[PDB]
Amino acid sequence: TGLLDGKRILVSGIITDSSIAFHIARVAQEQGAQLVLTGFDRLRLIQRITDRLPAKAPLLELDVQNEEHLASLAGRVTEAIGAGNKLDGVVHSIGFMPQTGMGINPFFDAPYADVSKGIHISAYSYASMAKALLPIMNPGGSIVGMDFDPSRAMPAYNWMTVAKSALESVNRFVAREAGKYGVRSNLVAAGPIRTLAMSAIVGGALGEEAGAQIQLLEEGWDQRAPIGWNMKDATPVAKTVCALLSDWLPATTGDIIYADGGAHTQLL
Amino acid sequence: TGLLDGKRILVSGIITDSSIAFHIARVAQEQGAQLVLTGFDRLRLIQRITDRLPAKAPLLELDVQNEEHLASLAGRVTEAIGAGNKLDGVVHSIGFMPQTGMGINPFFDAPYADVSKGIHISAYSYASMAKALLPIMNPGGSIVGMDFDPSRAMPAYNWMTVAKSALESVNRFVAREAGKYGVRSNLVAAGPIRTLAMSAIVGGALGEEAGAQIQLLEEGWDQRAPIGWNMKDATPVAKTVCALLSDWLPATTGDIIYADGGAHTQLL
Amino acid sequence: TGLLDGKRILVSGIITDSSIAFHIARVAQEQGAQLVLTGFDRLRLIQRITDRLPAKAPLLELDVQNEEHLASLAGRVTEAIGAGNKLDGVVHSIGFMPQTGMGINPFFDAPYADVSKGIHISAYSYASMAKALLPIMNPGGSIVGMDFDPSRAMPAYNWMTVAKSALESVNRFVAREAGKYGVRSNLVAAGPIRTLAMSAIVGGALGEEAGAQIQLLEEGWDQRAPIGWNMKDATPVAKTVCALLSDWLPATTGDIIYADGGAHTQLL
Amino acid sequence: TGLLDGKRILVSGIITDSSIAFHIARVAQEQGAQLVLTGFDRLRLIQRITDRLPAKAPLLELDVQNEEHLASLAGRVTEAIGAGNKLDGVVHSIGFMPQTGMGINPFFDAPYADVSKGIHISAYSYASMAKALLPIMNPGGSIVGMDFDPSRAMPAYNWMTVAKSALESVNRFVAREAGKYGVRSNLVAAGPIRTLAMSAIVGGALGEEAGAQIQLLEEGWDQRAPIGWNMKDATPVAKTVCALLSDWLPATTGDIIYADGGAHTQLL
Ligand SMILES: NC(=O)c1ccc[n+]([C@@H]2O[C@H](COP(=O)([O-])OP(=O)(O)OC[C@H]3O[C@@H](n4cnc5c(N)ncnc54)[C@H](O)[C@@H]3O)[C@@H](O)[C@H]2O)c1
Ligand SMILES: NC(=O)c1ccc[n+]([C@@H]2O[C@H](COP(=O)([O-])OP(=O)(O)OC[C@H]3O[C@@H](n4cnc5c(N)ncnc54)[C@H](O)[C@@H]3O)[C@@H](O)[C@H]2O)c1
Ligand SMILES: NC(=O)c1ccc[n+]([C@@H]2O[C@H](COP(=O)([O-])OP(=O)(O)OC[C@H]3O[C@@H](n4cnc5c(N)ncnc54)[C@H](O)[C@@H]3O)[C@@H](O)[C@H]2O)c1
Ligand SMILES: NC(=O)c1ccc[n+]([C@@H]2O[C@H](COP(=O)([O-])OP(=O)(O)OC[C@H]3O[C@@H](n4cnc5c(N)ncnc54)[C@H](O)[C@@H]3O)[C@@H](O)[C@H]2O)c1
Ligand SMILES: Cc1ccn([C@@H](C)c2nnc(Nc3ccn(Cc4c(F)cccc4Cl)n3)s2)n1
Ligand SMILES: Cc1ccn([C@@H](C)c2nnc(Nc3ccn(Cc4c(F)cccc4Cl)n3)s2)n1
Ligand SMILES: Cc1ccn([C@@H](C)c2nnc(Nc3ccn(Cc4c(F)cccc4Cl)n3)s2)n1
Ligand SMILES: Cc1ccn([C@@H](C)c2nnc(Nc3ccn(Cc4c(F)cccc4Cl)n3)s2)n1
Repeated sequence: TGLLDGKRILVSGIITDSSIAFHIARVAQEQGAQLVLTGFDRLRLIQRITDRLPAKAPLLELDVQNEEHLASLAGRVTEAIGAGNKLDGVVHSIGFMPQTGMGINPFFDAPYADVSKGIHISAYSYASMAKALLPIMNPGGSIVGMDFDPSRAMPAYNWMTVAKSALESVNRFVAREAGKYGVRSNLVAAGPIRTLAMSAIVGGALGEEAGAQIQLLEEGWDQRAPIGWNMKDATPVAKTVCALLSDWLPATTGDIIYADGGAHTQLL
Repeated sequence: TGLLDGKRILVSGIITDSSIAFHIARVAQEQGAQLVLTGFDRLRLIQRITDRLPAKAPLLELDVQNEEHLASLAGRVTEAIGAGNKLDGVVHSIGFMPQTGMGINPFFDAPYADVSKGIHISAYSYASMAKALLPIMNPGGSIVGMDFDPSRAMPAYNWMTVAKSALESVNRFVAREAGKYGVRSNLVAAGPIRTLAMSAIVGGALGEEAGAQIQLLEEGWDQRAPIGWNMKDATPVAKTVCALLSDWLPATTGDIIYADGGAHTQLL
Repeated sequence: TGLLDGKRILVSGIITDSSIAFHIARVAQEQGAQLVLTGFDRLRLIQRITDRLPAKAPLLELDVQNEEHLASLAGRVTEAIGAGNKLDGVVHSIGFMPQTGMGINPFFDAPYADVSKGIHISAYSYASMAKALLPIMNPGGSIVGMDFDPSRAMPAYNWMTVAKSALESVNRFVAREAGKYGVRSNLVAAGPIRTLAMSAIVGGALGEEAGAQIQLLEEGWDQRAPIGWNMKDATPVAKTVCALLSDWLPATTGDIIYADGGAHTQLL
Repeated sequence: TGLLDGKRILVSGIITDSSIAFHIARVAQEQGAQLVLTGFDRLRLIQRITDRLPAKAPLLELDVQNEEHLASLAGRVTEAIGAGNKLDGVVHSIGFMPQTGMGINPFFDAPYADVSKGIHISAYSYASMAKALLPIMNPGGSIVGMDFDPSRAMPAYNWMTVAKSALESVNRFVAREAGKYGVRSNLVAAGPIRTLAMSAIVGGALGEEAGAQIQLLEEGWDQRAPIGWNMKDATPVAKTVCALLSDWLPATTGDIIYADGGAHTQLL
């Protein structure tokens, strides 16, 4: 068996072994999937990381902001998996926001050029990935994106939060197009995970106050979550992502699935 | 393997072979679960129905409004699966609303004695079942209830919609308690299903106007659903319930999963 | 002038001079309305209290759970305001929940008889009041109920939280009926107010610990609220209720207006 | 008295006498406000229109995408109202989206430069206007933006819908900053209004299919609205906007008020 047995799935956004995408790709492999990986800048460095995965997988360059990479991508992808074969799953684990639009810089001081870049990479990218890949997706297929609940404003995240609100709106439209191909589109809203950017600020990068704000945020999460929340374990969210890649949520699309320990359902 | 291989799961609310509980129980067994069933009032009939299931399973009587059935329940359940064994999953598929509070009788004309019965059975029962069964559930366990999205008012459902609002709220509180035992609690919001009662009313059992109302509702669902909606196929919801009973949504609780074809995400 | 100049408005749920309803009635009178008050059980005491209001007003008995009181109510109101006169506004500020379903008693230990009583008074009452009063309301009118945001579970409120979810759902159905008369129906979701029950529990009543859970809830409100929150000042909510009774939210119905200082929009 | 008596309020986004901003400004003046208007391109043309307003009001140029205009804005505003005077209200009624991101062009075919332009004007501008204006606003003041409900995907609106999700997110962050000055920030989510562009598309300017999409949308709104919805009457949304500019929603911020006839609360 295996939840994802003989499914060909693309996974983007692995940069380190702490990346959420990394564990997705691992659990997918643990579970009988056959992957195709995308990388962004330091591929040789990335390639170095993905070797640590339980199975080998093709690594492709994908700068989401490059139109040519996008146009060429399905071709480049089909070559890697064999003609007369298509993808069954796609995972979008891509995000970025300049420190001017996130962290300690005041909310009003973020220049739209920085914000437009963050939105380009964090929201629009979900459609442009979906536009590129849907022609080579099999009916019954699934696209999963990574969300962080933006329904209420929170202190540090600022413009990333605004970007996530847009991504949520975008997923809904993508589900409309994806429907034509019999493909589902959903976001997983994860609670906070100790990935390097998160790890950097809890470590004290950018000051002690910002790290205590974040720890206050992390503390509140595990508190509110009736089954707790472990910033250090990215596996429960990866299992959730795989569930949406599987055939076990066949009637769910344009939706958001909350992998946060139930934090978002409790006030305190 | 089976998604629920060697999982011990209780399933309530089977009254006919069209009942959602029936397809839940069926898909569960297909996927390696070992079930215990509860039924209300017409036991002889229910047992007769459960024989059509892929495996034999114990049938226990449970009128949720009967306190004795509730107190005895954990005892009676343990007897059925062997001492030193506990439940891994529990499914609440129970709903009821008097015609005075649902269908064609005007909203203002439902007597609270009737409404109180509908809420007792459709919302409160969810807590009283979890109170009875949590002491005999294993950590890692899951409780799933059945929801019908009450976030907006709809024409016929009336007080059942109100009952569902209450159930959603109850699910959130149950999750707090279930968390102590390492148990998740969630609802599946299904789109409309052609169960006997639905087939009855679309057929004209409640008048010409009410049967046209349902078809109008169903057509709209399937239109809005980017992946369509088939009132006659209860399987995608039973798979969804099974996904939550599995170990693949480990970080989700107090929450609602929409198995509605994505209807709720589209305006039109 | 006056925002509510020469509008005839009924106001319920006055029991002390700390009652939100009391400030509603006060600000209403300040704003040129002519009121009719309903009171429950301690009529003589209420009358003693309503004398402290800036204007005289008829006081009518209304135990929402008494069918006789409801049927007689429309008659009794017109009698009090003169035949050929109709109500322009109605205010529902009524709630009740037994301590078995609220406070320190565990969630699972509330007997449905107690919960059913709480729902009867806090949710259903909203409907049975609209049913009584709509026939004698003028087009352009407003029915306002009092809400406490139940979208997430919180520690002490328990079954009152569940009751508020139900009331919300009820408001949506009531708007459908009220629409036929050209009448709006809405809830104000207020933040916590140091009303007598709140005053009792912050006082070491029910333990130091339950009061500390509550103070954490109260503190957090003022923290999260971008304009802060003053538990001792009920005036901002009475103003909000008056805004909905006015002709200045004419296209808003079946909705919830949050007078919480914006707390519900911020995570922390 | 007038709801907005002797309040100094800035109003942007007037381009025609059908513009929502126009009725806002009209009802604001009717209600005792002293306005300051902003215009964007066709200033000479706008002045001709604003002459049709019940009172004269200074017209200032403001291209939201021009930083210089933003920086100069507070100065230019203070000149118009007298030094030592500040604003009590600000209205953001600004939106724009290229036909590539809205209407008949497929969702996947919108170029990010066009999308980025739309979000710039429709979402970011709400922040950049507030940054410019908060220093010269009196405590107790109010900022209102115009929303169109993006919580569910709809056929034509596409990237404008995405922009509004972002704008909602932004409103929440702006209220945190606005709070320091004792100022509220809120959006009014309006149902569809027959402004020239809407009338245009209904006429067939974007094809037969798109004009039928809109009427189908408008028809559904008035059905669902328990109090109906008149696409041709913008006064109820302008009345709503004025209510938020008043001192009658003092405990509401970072929030959204729905002036939609209650459509969003009904399923059908
Ligand atoms: N980190 C968290 O606490 C957490 C929580 C909620 C949601 N998320 C979301 O999950 C995703 C992954 O999170 P993470 O913490 O693992 O982040 P990460 O830092 O590990 O990965 C972010 C990824 O974005 C990719 N990326 C940036 N620009 C790109 C571009 N131009 N083209 C292609 N790829 C590009 C990088 O390759 C990187 O792998 C993000 O989108 C994030 O918004 C993360
Ligand atoms: N079909 C739909 O449109 C739909 C959609 C969403 C959710 N649901 C929900 O699914 C669940 C079952 O729906 P269904 O379509 O299978 O209906 P069904 O009639 O087949 O099952 C309803 C069950 O409730 C049980 N019940 C009634 N009173 C009881 C009592 N006092 N004690 C124990 N059980 C009692 C009945 O025995 C019956 O098995 C309900 O919770 C319903 O609210 C149905
Ligand atoms: N006080 C708060 O912190 C708060 C916050 C949010 C919402 N609310 C809601 O506002 C309303 C009033 O709040 P409050 O704090 O002023 O409470 P309160 O105790 O001062 O008033 C509640 C009222 O309900 C009335 N009541 C109880 N049972 C009744 C029945 N059988 N028939 C008629 N009236 C009955 C009482 O006479 C009393 O006037 C309640 O519905 C409550 O749920 C209160
Ligand atoms: N009309 C509707 O059906 C509808 C519904 C809900 C909300 N809204 C919102 O109401 C607001 C105005 O709507 P409308 O229907 O009056 O539109 P409109 O075309 O009449 O006004 C839009 C205004 O935005 C201004 N504008 C555009 N780009 C600008 C820029 N770069 N800098 C400065 N100003 C700029 C224009 O000058 C124009 O006056 C928009 O924000 C829209 O999102 C419209
Ligand atoms: C949400 C979500 C959670 C983690 N991420 C990844 C994919 C990112 N994308 N852009 C990023 N840039 C920035 C800018 C500033 N910081 C560090 C930072 C912060 F200031 C505030 C909160 C959290 C974090 Cl970590 N990071 S970090 N995204
Ligand atoms: C939700 C959900 C959807 C179907 N159900 C099952 C469990 C029910 N339980 N009580 C019910 N009472 C009533 C009262 C009247 N009717 C028939 C009826 C109706 F008038 C309107 C819509 C559907 C149905 Cl069938 N049914 S229907 N629950
Ligand atoms: C919401 C809302 C906010 C205040 N109320 C009024 C109308 C009420 N009606 N019945 C009530 N019962 C009970 C039962 C126990 N307590 C006191 C109590 C508590 F233990 C925990 C939290 C708050 C409060 Cl006060 N109160 S409190 N309702
Ligand atoms: C929401 C909301 C409602 C009307 N608007 C104004 C302020 C706008 N700003 N940019 C706009 N671009 C576009 C792009 C295409 N169309 C015409 C058009 C359409 F294809 C679909 C629906 C309505 C309209 Cl009119 N208009 S329309 N915004």
